[PDB]
Amino acid sequence: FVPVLWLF
Amino acid sequence: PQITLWQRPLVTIKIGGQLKEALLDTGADDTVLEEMNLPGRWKPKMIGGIGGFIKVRQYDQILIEICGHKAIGTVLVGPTPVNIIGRNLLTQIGCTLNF
Amino acid sequence: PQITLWQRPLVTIKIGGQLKEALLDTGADDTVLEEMNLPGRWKPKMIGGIGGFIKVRQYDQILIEICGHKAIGTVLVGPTPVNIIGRNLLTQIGCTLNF
Ligand SMILES: [Mg+2]
Repeated sequence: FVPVLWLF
Repeated sequence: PQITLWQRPLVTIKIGGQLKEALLDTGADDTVLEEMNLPGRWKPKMIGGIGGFIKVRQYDQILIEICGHKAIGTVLVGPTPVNIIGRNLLTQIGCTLNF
Repeated sequence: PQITLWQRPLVTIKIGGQLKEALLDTGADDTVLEEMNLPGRWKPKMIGGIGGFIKVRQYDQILIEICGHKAIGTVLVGPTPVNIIGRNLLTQIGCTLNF
């Protein structure tokens, strides 16, 4: 979950 | 406030009188918010992620209130699953990291 | 230290004897690092991004130094465009958000 990489 | 990081740093924000939940994100240059109706004009923009880009609408000079702090700044509106408060607004409220 | 957000909060990290730069990201649950030769056991993991999935290697119980502070936790290694230190390690160095 890394919003700035668009990974959730 | 002082916020520990054992949980997601989710806060309530006020934007156009509406209350929404958002994540204080020191890693984000920009503030990115879920689909909503902001008034006035916008500019088309692209934000990169893993394996591609997301289309968003950039609105300038938007008032956002966060834990009593009133920030005015640029927001990107798009199909983000989570509202992200980025450094452009975090600096306006005096936010620092400390360890 | 106190890290301000006028610039990206990029700091020096050391992992597997190598120095790199990484972003302190309060919005990230997890820590994701660029491809890298790291010794030891790992587990394969998949993550769904915009255009598709990426495969990464999950390393648990890894020692990492972040801006001088030693921390132990999980790191994911793969094709990320930026090194991200997430909350799983930020808590371990005693990092707080303050405004
Ligand atoms: Mg440093």
